[PDB]
Amino acid sequence: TKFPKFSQALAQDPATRRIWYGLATAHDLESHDGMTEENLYQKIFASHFGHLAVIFLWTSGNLFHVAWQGNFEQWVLNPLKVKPIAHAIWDPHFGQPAVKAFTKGGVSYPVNIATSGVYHWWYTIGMRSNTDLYAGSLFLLFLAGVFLFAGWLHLQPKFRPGLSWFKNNESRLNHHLSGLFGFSSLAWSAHLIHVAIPEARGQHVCWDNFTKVAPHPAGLQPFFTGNWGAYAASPDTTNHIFGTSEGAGTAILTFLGGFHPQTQALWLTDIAHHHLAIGVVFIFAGHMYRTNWGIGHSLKEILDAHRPPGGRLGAGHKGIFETLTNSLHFQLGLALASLGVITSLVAQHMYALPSYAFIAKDYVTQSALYTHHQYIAGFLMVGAFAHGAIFFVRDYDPEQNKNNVLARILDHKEAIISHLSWVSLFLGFHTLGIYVHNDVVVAFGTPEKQILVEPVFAQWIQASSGKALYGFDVLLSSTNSVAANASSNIWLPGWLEAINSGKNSLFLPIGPGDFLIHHAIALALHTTTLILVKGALDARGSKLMPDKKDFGYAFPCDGPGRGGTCDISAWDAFYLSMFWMLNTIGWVTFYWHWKHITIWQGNAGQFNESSTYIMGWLRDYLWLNSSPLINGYNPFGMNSLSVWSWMFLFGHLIWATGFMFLISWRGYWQELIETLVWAHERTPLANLVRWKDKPVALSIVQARLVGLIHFTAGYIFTYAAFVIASTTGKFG
Amino acid sequence: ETLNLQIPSPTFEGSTGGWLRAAEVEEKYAITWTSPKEQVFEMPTGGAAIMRQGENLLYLARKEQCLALATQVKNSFKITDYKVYRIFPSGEVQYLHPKDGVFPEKVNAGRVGVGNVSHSIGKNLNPAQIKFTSKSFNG
Amino acid sequence: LTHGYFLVGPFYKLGPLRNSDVALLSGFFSALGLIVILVACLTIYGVVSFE
Amino acid sequence: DVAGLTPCGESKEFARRLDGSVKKLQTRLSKYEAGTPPALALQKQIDKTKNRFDRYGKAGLLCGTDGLPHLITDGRWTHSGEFVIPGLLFLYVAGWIGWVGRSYVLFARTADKPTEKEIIIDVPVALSFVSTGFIWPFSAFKEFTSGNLIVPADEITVSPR
Amino acid sequence: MTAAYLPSILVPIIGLIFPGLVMAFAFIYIEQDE
Amino acid sequence: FGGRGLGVTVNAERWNGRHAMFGIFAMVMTSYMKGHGLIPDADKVLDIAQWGPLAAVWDGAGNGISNERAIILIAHVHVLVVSVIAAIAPFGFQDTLVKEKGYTPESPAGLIPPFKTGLTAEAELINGRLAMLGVISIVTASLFTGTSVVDTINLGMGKILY
Amino acid sequence: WLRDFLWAQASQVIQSYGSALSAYGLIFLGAHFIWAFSLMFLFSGRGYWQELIESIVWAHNKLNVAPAIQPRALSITQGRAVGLAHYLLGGIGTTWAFFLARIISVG
Ligand code: CLA
Ligand code: CLA
Ligand code: CLA
Ligand code: CLA
Ligand code: CLA
Ligand SMILES: CC1=CCCC(C)(C)[C@H]1/C=C/C(C)=C/C=C/C(C)=C/C=C/C=C(C)/C=C/C=C(C)/C=C/C1=C(C)CCCC1(C)C
Ligand SMILES: CC1=CCCC(C)(C)[C@H]1/C=C/C(C)=C/C=C/C(C)=C/C=C/C=C(C)/C=C/C=C(C)/C=C/C1=C(C)CCCC1(C)C
Ligand SMILES: CC1=C(C/C=C(\C)CCC[C@H](C)CCC[C@H](C)CCCC(C)C)C(=O)c2ccccc2C1=O
Repeated sequence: TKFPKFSQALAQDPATRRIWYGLATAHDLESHDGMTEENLYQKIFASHFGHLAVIFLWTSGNLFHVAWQGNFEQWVLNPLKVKPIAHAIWDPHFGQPAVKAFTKGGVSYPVNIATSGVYHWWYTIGMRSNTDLYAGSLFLLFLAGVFLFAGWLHLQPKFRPGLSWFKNNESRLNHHLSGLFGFSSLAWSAHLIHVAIPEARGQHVCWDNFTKVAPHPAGLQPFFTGNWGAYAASPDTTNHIFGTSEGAGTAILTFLGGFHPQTQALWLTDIAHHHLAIGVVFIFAGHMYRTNWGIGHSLKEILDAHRPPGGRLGAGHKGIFETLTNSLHFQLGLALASLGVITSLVAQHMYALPSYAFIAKDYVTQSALYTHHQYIAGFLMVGAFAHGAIFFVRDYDPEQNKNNVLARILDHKEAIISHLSWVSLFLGFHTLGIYVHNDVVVAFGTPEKQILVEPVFAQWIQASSGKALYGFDVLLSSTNSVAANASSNIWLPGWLEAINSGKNSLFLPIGPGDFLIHHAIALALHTTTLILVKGALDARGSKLMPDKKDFGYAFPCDGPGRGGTCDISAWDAFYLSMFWMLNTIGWVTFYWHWKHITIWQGNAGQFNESSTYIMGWLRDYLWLNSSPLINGYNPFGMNSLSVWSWMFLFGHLIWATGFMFLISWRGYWQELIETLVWAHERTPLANLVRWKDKPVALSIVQARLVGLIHFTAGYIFTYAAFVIASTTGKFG
Repeated sequence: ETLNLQIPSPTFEGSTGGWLRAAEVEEKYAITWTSPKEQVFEMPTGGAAIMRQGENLLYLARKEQCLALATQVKNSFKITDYKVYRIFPSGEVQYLHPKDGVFPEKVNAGRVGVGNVSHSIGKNLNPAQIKFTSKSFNG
Repeated sequence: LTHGYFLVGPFYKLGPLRNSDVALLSGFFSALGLIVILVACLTIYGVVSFE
Repeated sequence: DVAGLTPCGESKEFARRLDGSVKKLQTRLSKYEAGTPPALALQKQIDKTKNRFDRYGKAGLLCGTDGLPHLITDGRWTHSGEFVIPGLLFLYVAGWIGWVGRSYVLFARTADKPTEKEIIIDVPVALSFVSTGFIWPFSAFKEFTSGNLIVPADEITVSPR
Repeated sequence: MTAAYLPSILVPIIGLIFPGLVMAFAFIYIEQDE
Repeated sequence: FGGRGLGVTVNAERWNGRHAMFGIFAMVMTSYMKGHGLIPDADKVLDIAQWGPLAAVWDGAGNGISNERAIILIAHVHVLVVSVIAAIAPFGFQDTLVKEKGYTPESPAGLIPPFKTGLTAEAELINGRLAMLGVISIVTASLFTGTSVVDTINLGMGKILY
Repeated sequence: WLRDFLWAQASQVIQSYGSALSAYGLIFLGAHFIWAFSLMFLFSGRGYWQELIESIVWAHNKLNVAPAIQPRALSITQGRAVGLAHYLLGGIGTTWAFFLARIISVG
C-alpha cells in the first residue's frame, strides 16, 4: 500500500496491477506526485551519474574478467589463431561432455569465446598484458565510485544545482563541444601518439616511462616551429609486424589512408591525426556561445533570426529556444535521433573501415558488432520518435509555439502522414512485386525473366570514390580528374589500394540483389517512420479522438464506441512501430550477414544469384546456415555451439510467448483468473493462504508492453544465436 | 427506508458464481424488488432462479451485478420496484439506487450537478499549460 | 513431519546425483534446501499478511 | 559496357544458361516417343526457351557475371525500353484509372443517393468515364489549373492539431 | 585460474542467495502498507 | 527491518559478537586440526563422478574441490542448519535474532560495558566486540602479509597449535 | 523437431524451384507471407488504422476524390477475424505446401 511512494493512485490500488505499474512508471519522474521542476532536473542529474557509473562498472567488469579469466596474453602473441576468451563458465548444471566442449581458448576451464571485439580494441590501443587490463578495470572501478559519490553529492542541499544552471544552454554547449568532445578527442590523440603508436611499434610506454620517452625523435620542437610535416616523416612501412619494431616508422600523424597491410585496419597514425583534427575542430566549435565575457552567440538570437523572408516557414524558429529548453522530451528526442544515426554510422563505418588490429578476420566479432549496433540504432531511433510523441502530448504548448516550424508541421500533419503512406505503399508494392516476380519466374524454371535492376546510382558513388569495378571513370576512378589529382599527394594512393582490393568490406560489390534489399530497407525505414510520425503528429488529437492530449501518452483505448478505438494512443504507435523496427533491422542484418558470409567463403556470386528472389534468402541463408547452429546438440553429442543452439530455441519460445499477449486480450484472462480466485478460496488446506493483492489480469497497455518485450527479446535472442553460431560453426 | 434483513430470497439452487471472501470482508450489495408472480429469472452470477411473489432479497458482490438484475427485472417482468443497497461488513446499510427515490434518467429537484464543465471539450487546456502547476486542465 | 518426509524421495531417486553413492545425502540436502526456501516463504508471508 | 556489364549476346554465362535450360528439357524429352502429346508439349517448351534467349541476346540487354539480364534505369536513352518507356506506359494507364475513378466519384456525389452509385455502379455513365481517360494529362492539367482538382485548405476536415 | 575458488563461492551466492534475499525483501516492501 | 533488532543495533552487535567468538574458536580449531593432519585425506580432490558439477573449481591442477575444504564447509553447514532452526524456531529462553516489532531495544553498551566476571551479557558484549575486531585483525594480517589465515593464527599464538 | 523434422524435411519445398514441385515452393513462401501479414491485423488495433485513414482521406479530399462511402478501419471483431483467417490460411498453407512437396519427392 506504499510501494509506489511516488504515486498515491497506484499505492491505493488493491490489485496486482499496483506492483506492475509502480515498476513500469518508476523512471517517469515528471509524473510523480508533487514533482517540482527543480527536483525533476536534480534527480535526473543524479541518476545520469548512476548510469555513468553502471557503464564504468560494466567496462571494468569486462576488463577484469578478461584480465582474470581470459587468454589476452596468449591472444596478443598470435591474434589470428587464438580465440579470445570473454569469461569462464562455472555452471553446476553442466555435464562432463559440456565441460569438455567449452574448454577451448588454450585454457583448462570452460569459457565463453568473446564476440565483443574487446581483445582487438584493447590490443590496438596499447594493452599488452593482463596487468594493464586489470589496471584499467581498477581505474574504472575508481571512476565508478567517483561518479556514484558525485551523484550522491549533487543531491546534497548545498550542492543541489538550480534550474538556472540546468538550462544554461550556452555554457553546457561550450563545455561539451570544447571539453567533452574536443579536448577528450585531443587527449585521445595523445593516448595514441604517446602509448598506442609506440606499443604498436614494440616500444613499451607506460606511466613508468612516458614522461622520459619521446613519441617522436625530434620531439615537440617541430610542433613549436610550424614544421608539422616532420611528424608525418618516415611512416610505418608495409613490412610492419604490428606490436613489434620491425617495419616500424617514426611518424605519429599521417594521412596515408586505406589499411595497415598486416592488421587490415586503419593506420593508427591516421587515427591519431583524425582525433587531433576533430579535436581542434570541436574545441573551436566550443567557443561559439556567449557565457560570461561578451563574445559568442546567444542561442535565442540565432533561433529568432532564422525566419526566411519569403514567409514559407511562417514565424520560423521563434519560440523554439524556449520549447527545446523547457521540454526534456524534445531534448531526449533530438539526442536519441542524433545518437541513433551515429550508432548506425558506427555499424556501417566499423565494418567497412575497421580500426582494430586483426579484426575483420574475426568474422564472428564483425557480425556480432554490426548486428549489435544496428539493433541499438533501431531502438534509439524509435525512442527518438517516441519521445517526440511524448513531447507533443506533455510539453508542447501551441500558444507559445504559434506559426513556428513545429506548429506548421502539425498544420500539415496530414500531408506528411499521407505522403509517408504513399511512399511506403509505393516501395512496398513494387519491391515485393519485383521479388515475387523473381520468385515466380525462377520457380517456373526461367531465371532470365527475373527483373534484375543494377544499382547504378550507388555504383556511381563507389566509382566516384575510386572503385574501378564498374568502369564509371568518375572523379577518383578517373586517373586524370581534378578530384583525383587533389588527393593524389595525400590519401588517394592508400584509399585506391583499399577500395579496389577485394579483400576488404570497403565499398563491397553491389548488384541486383543489393538494389532490391536496399529498396526493402527503404520501405522499412519509411513504414517505421510512417507509424512513428503518425503517432507523434496525432499524439495530441485526431478526428477519432480530438482530446487525445487530455488522456496522456499511454492509455488503452477510448472504448468500443465511435466504431472502436484500440491502439489509438501515441504509445500504441510506438508499440506498432517497434515491430517494424525489428523487421527493418532484421532485413539490414540479414542482408549484411548473408552478403558477408558469402564474400568470406569466396562465393560472393552465391549471394549475387540467390538474393534476387526470396526462396534464395530462405534456403541459402536461413536454412543453409542453420545446420551448424541446430546441430549444437543432437543425439550424437554436443559441442560448444550448444549454448547458441539452446538460445536459438529459447528466442523462438519467448517470441511465440509474446504472441499470447498480443493476440489474446484481457477479458478472456480476467474470466480465467476469477475462476482461479474462486478455486483458491474454495480449496481446503489452501484457503489458509491468502493474497494481499487481488489477482487481476494484466492491463491492456501492460500486456501490449509484455508481448512487445517477449517478441523483441525472442527476436534478439534468436538472431544473436543464429548470427554467432552460423558464423562460428562455418568460420566464413 | 432501511433494509429489512428478513425479506425472503429467490429460490436459487446455488452457484459457484456468487460472492467470495471480499463480500464478507470489504462490501456486499443487496437488491430488493416486489414481483407480482412466482417467475423464473436469470441470475447475473450464473444460472436461473425463481423470484417469489411478493418481496425478494438478493446478495451480490458487485453494484453492476445488482443493476444487471435490475435491468433484467425491468425489461422482462416490468418491475420498477427495485432498491439497491451497499452493505458494509460493519453492518451499515447504504442505500444506492435510485438514490433519491427517482430514477437518474428523470430530472429531480435538489440534484446538484457534479462534473459539469462550463465549456465544450475542445476548450480543454493543453497538458504543457497545466504542467508543473496544480491548475486543472478543464480551463 | 509429513512434508519433509516425502520431499527426500523425489530428490534422492530422480536427482542429478541419483546414480552416485551420495544420492541420499544429496537428496536430503536438496530436500533441506527446499525446506529452507519454503520456510523463508512462510516467514515472509507471515510478516506481510498478518498485523 | 555500362556498369562493367557485358551485352547478353556475347556473354558466355548467358549462353551456358540457354544451353543448360535446353538440356533440362531435352532430358525430359528423352523419355517420350516422338509423336506422343507430352513430347510435343516438351518440344514447344524448348522452342519457347530458345526464342526467349535468342530475343534477349539481340535486344541490347546487359548481362551480369551470372548470365542473367540486368536493367539499367538511370535514365540513359540506350536503355529506356527497360524502365523509362514501360514506366511512361504505366503512368498513362495509372493516370487513366485515377482520372476515370475521380470523374466517377464526382459524378456520384451529384446523385439522388450518392452511396448507391458506388456499390451499384451506373455502368453506362461509368463506361462514358472509362472512355474519358485517353486524354487525362491534358484533362487533368486543365482541371488543376482551372481550380477544379485542388480544393482549398479551408474546405478540408482536419484534426484539432 | 587464480582465485578459481571464487567462481564456486560467488556464482551460487549471486545466482541463488542474492535473488532469493532481494525477492524476499522486495516482496516485503511491496506488500507492506506503512 | 530496523525496528526488529536488525541493522546497527546492540542486538546485532551481540549476535555478530557471538558469531565472531565462535568463529575465532573455529579458526583456532581448524588451524590446530590441519596442522596435525587430523582432517582425513585433506589434499584429496573430490571427483565430479561422485559429487557432480558443484565440485569443480578450475584450479589448473585437479579441477575440483579438495576434501579438506568440503569437510570444513560441511561443518559450517551443520552449524548453519542449527542457525536456521534457531532463527525461525528459537528456544523458549534464548535471545532471538529478529525481535518482535514492538520490543524495547536494549540500551547501547557505550564505549565499554560494566565489567562482570560471570556469564553476563556485558562480558559477552566485551568479548564479542573483541572477537569481531579479532576477525578483522587476522583477516587483514593474513591479507597484508601474504600468509594463510591458518598460519597467521598459528603465528600470533606462538605456534602452540602446530 | 526443429532440426530433424522441420529443417530436414523442408529441404524439398526450399529446393523445389525449377521442378514440378515449384508451385509448392511458391505456396510455402506465399503462405509464410500470409501468416505474417495476419499479425498486422492481430497485433494492432482499429484506432491506429482509423487515424491513418484520416490522413489518407485528407489526401483524397485535397484532390476532391473522397468517396461517398466513407472509408473506415475494419471493426475490432473484424480485425480479429481477418487476422485469424489469414493466420490459419498462412499456417495451414505453409504446412500444406511443406507436407505435399516433401512426400511427393520422397514418398
Ligand atoms: C569540459 C567540461 C565538461 C565536461 C567534460 C562535461 C561532461 C559531461 N557532462 Mg556536462 N556540464 C558542463 C561541463 C562539462 N560537462 C557545464 C559547464 C554544465 C553547466 C552549464 C554542464 C551541465 C551538464 C548537465 C546538466 C548534464 C551534464 C552531463 C554530462 C556527462 C554526459 C554523459 C556522458 O557520459 O556523455 C559522454 C559523452 C561523450 C564521451 C561524447 C560522445 C561521443 C559521441 C556521442 C560519439 C563519439 C564516438 C566515439 C568513437 C567514442 C568511441 C568509444 C570507444 C568505445 C570506441 C559528461 C560526463 C549529463 C550527465 O550525465 O550528468 C552526469 C547531464 O545531465 N552536464
Ligand atoms: C508479411 C507481413 C506483412 C506485410 C506484407 C505487411 C504489409 C503492410 N504493412 Mg503491416 N505489419 C505486420 C506485417 C506485415 N505488414 C506486422 C506483423 C505488424 C505488427 C503489428 C505490422 C504493422 C503495421 C503498421 C502499424 C503499419 C503497417 C503497414 C503496412 C504496409 C506497409 C507496406 C506498404 O505501405 O505497402 C505494401 C503493400 C503490400 C505489401 C500489400 C500487398 C499487396 C497485395 C498482396 C496485392 C495482392 C492482390 C491479390 C489478388 C489478393 C488476393 C486475395 C484473394 C482472396 C482474391 C503494408 C500494407 C503500414 C501502412 O499501412 O502504411 C500505409 C502501417 O501503418 N503494418
Ligand atoms: C480511382 C480512384 C482513386 C483515386 C483517383 C485515388 C487517388 C489517390 N489515392 Mg487512392 N484508393 C482508392 C481509389 C482511388 N485513390 C481505393 C479504392 C482505395 C482502397 C484500396 C485507395 C487507397 C489508398 C491508400 C491506402 C492510399 C491512397 C493514396 C492516394 C493518393 C495518391 C495517388 C496514388 O498513389 O494512388 C494509390 C492508390 C492505391 C494505393 C490503391 C489503388 C486502388 C485502385 C487501383 C483504384 C480503384 C479503382 C476504382 C474502382 C475505379 C472505379 C471507377 C469506375 C466505376 C468508373 C491519391 C489521392 C495514397 C495517399 O494518401 O498518398 C498521398 C495512399 O496512401 N489511396
Ligand atoms: C557489471 C559488470 C559485471 C558483470 C555483468 C559480471 C558478471 C559476472 N561476474 Mg563479475 N565482476 C565485475 C563486473 C561484472 N561481472 C567486477 C568489476 C569485478 C571486480 C570486483 C568482478 C569480480 C567477479 C568475481 C571475483 C567473480 C565474478 C563472477 C561473475 C560471473 C557470475 C556472477 C557472480 O558471481 O558475480 C559476482 C560478482 C561480484 C561479487 C562483483 C560485483 C560485480 C559488479 C561490480 C556489480 C555491478 C552491478 C551492475 C553494475 C548493476 C547492478 C544492478 C542490475 C541488477 C540492474 C558473471 C559472469 C564470478 C565468476 O567469474 O564466475 C565465472 C566470480 O567469482 N565477478
Ligand atoms: C543461477 C544460478 C544457479 C545455481 C548456481 C544453481 C545450482 C544448482 N542447481 Mg539450479 N536452477 C537455477 C539456478 C541455479 N541453480 C534456476 C534459475 C532454475 C530454474 C530453471 C534451476 C533449476 C534446477 C533444477 C530443476 C535442478 C537444479 C539443480 C542444481 C544443483 C546442481 C546439481 C547438483 O550437484 O546437485 C547437488 C545439489 C545439492 C546437494 C543441493 C544443495 C542445496 C543447497 C546447498 C541449499 C541452499 C539453501 C537455500 C539456497 C536457502 C535459500 C533461501 C532463500 C532466502 C535464498 C545446484 C545446487 C538440481 C538440484 O536441485 O540438485 C539436487 C536440480 O534438480 N537447478
Ligand atoms: C540500478 C541502481 C539502482 C539505484 C540507482 C543506482 C544507484 C544509480 C543504480 C546503481 C547500481 C550500482 C552502481 C550497483 C553496483 C553494485 C556493486 C559495485 C556491487 C559490488 C559488490 C562487491 C562485493 C559484494 C565485494 C565484496 C568484497 C569483500 C566482502 C571482500 C572483503 C575482504 C577480502 C576477502 C580481502 C580484503 C579484506 C576483506 C575486507 C576481509
Ligand atoms: C517526432 C518528433 C516530434 C517533435 C520533436 C522531435 C523529437 C524533434 C521529433 C523527432 C524527430 C526525429 C526522430 C527526427 C530524425 C531525424 C533524422 C534521423 C534526420 C537525419 C538526418 C540526416 C541527414 C540530414 C544526412 C545528411 C547527409 C548529408 C547532407 C551528406 C552529404 C554528403 C557528404 C557530406 C559526403 C558524401 C557526399 C554527400 C552526399 C554530398
Ligand atoms: C491493416 C488493418 C486495417 C486496415 C485494413 C483495411 C481498411 C482493409 C482494406 C483492404 C482493402 C480496402 C480491401 C482488401 C481486399 C484484399 C486485396 C483482398 C480481400 C479479400 C476479401 C475482402 C474479399 C484495420 O482496419 C484493422 C482493424 C483492427 C485491427 C487490425 C487492423 C489492420 O491490421
